[PDB]
Amino acid sequence: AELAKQELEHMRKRLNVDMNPLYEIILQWDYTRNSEYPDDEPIGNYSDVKDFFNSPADYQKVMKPLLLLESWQGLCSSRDREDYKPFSIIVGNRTAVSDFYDVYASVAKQVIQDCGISESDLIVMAYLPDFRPDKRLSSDDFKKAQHTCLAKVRTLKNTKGGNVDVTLRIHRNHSFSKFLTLRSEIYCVKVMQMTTIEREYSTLEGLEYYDLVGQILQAKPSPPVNVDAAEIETVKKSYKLNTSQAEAIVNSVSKEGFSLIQGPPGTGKTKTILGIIGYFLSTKQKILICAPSNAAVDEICLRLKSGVYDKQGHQFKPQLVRVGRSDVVNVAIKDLTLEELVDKRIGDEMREKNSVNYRNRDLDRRNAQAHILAVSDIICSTLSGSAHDVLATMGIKFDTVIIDEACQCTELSSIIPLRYGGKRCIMVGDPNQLPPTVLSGAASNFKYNQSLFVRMEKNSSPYLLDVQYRMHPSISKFPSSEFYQGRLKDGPGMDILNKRPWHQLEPLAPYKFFDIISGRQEQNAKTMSYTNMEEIRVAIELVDYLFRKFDNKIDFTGKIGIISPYREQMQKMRKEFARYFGGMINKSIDFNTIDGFQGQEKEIILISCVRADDTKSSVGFLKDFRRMNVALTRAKTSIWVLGHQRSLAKSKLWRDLIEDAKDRSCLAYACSGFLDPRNNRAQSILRKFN
RNA sequence: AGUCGUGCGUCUA
Repeated sequence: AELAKQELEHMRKRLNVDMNPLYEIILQWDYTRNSEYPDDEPIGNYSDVKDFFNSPADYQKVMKPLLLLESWQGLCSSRDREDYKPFSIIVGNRTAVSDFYDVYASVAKQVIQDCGISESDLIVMAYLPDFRPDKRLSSDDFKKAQHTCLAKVRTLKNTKGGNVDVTLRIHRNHSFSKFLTLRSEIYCVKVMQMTTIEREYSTLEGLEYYDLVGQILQAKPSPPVNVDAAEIETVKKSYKLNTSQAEAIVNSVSKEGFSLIQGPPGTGKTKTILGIIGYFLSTKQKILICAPSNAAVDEICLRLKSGVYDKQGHQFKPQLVRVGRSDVVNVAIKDLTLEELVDKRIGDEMREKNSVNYRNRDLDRRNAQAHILAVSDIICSTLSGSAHDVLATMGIKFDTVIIDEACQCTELSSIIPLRYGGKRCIMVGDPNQLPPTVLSGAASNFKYNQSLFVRMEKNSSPYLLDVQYRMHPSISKFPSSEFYQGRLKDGPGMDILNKRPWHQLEPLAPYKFFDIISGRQEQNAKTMSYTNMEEIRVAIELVDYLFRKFDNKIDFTGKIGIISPYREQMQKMRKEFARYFGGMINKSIDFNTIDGFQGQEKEIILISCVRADDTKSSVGFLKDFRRMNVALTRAKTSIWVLGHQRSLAKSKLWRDLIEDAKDRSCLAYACSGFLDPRNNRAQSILRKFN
């Protein structure tokens, strides 16, 4: 019918968005340029993310500059932080494609294999006649190179002699093409991969044809639909969920469109997702789960492998498909990956026969993967991975799209999976958690860091999960009072936690705040990261005391986690712990940054604050409330907060936290050798500070 | 203001 034809055309347009404008915009940039913005255009062009968008054209106009700025910042970060291995190529004939030049170059297979150049990688090319052959070429030369040109890899054709033909796409108007003479050596170095940027741009362009385009532009969730309480109670009993969680799931499923579920950490977010999936399956309807990071996808796959109960209580295990590489995905998820499933399902005359056999094998693999995708019910992947070419070729509509950590991903990433005719979308995320990853502070200033879920929450209040179990009630007290503004209720196990010990002792309590009377932090110019020795010494002393108290009674294998805002501080702590304790720190203690440590929960969490000097009133990342909430919510039983008293007291949120700790008598002055009575200096300092 | 998630492909003479 006409409607079917229109839907097919819209799907084809969404899945076949041309990338030429993106290439034209990107290639005009100068690699050697060192500025906060790709060009020198007036700042007025950039605009903050509007809450309401009049039409798709305005939304695209607002978003495109932000995407370009983010891409430029990522390019600069790759140029500076990372130094890819340079290589050299020989220029060939040039083809004048529409507003582009495609250059064919011959390169060695070993060189590209070592560098790691794929068909969707961006490179920067330069001509260095004075470059000595023996000189160690590096990204510094490219940055300081007089002439540079951005190029995009198009095709990689292998040919006898180990010769790879590479088609590089460059901007036609770029002057560097005058140096692209036949049989000319050009030094090229990789910059970054454009696959994610290309997918985001395609989604931005195709948002017009999206079914939920109106809802996204308005950002208004569909009105709640009343449901019978008896059905909610029956679902809760069948799935063994909580009353609030069951009500939220029922309300989200009943209404068609975007659904907002605010799950604070420890509120069974994975359990809530499992319940939603089971309820939807009980009521083929493919469901696409997308998560910002591969770790979340792996966790969801592991949880699903155990099976999901239905309303009747009969556990079942729908075929789950993981769209991801084996190396990036967890080892346990290797079996669930598409490649392994296809392999399991499958189980010059000679030259021609070998070629025919290879083609037949490729066709069989394509057929097997297509069949698996068609029969699969649950497809778990990442936001960027949801737009994989295989899925686009399949063109199978996904009625239900679940988004995890909606507050940890950008709007474009969240909308990417919706391209496959997504009529029902369920986004779950906690705004108090870490904001979506952003490389540019300027982009954040334009509200680019703000995600779609944030606007949806502003328009309408999501269904906050009040009940939490893993988090200790004392730990969740202050976040509930301030971060969540209440609406949090402790679970039945308020004080019946299995890890009872190391709590009765006065020195060790569920929540503590051991400030440092004196502490000096040194900043490294190369990394611009502060490092303090007092925090490291205090943490080492506390860990040693804890181990001595329970060296043999209880094993701390994967139960102690030290987190600091700064990467350099965490690395220094890991090095010191390895030097002092030895190899036992590999498993007993886990060292990682607060942002990196997100998603991991441990019995004991040591939150070490590096900001100690009071000379500068600036607070830094500690000022943000979301980071503090993430740091505090990752603990279960014991929290050890380390940081200078005055520096933290400068901030309003930290001042309130210190006041609450004083009210709860959780403040205890600490310094070097706090638990070392032999060192009389520490005791004297503590007495004087009193 | 000092840190970070995301992507790629495995047989070719």
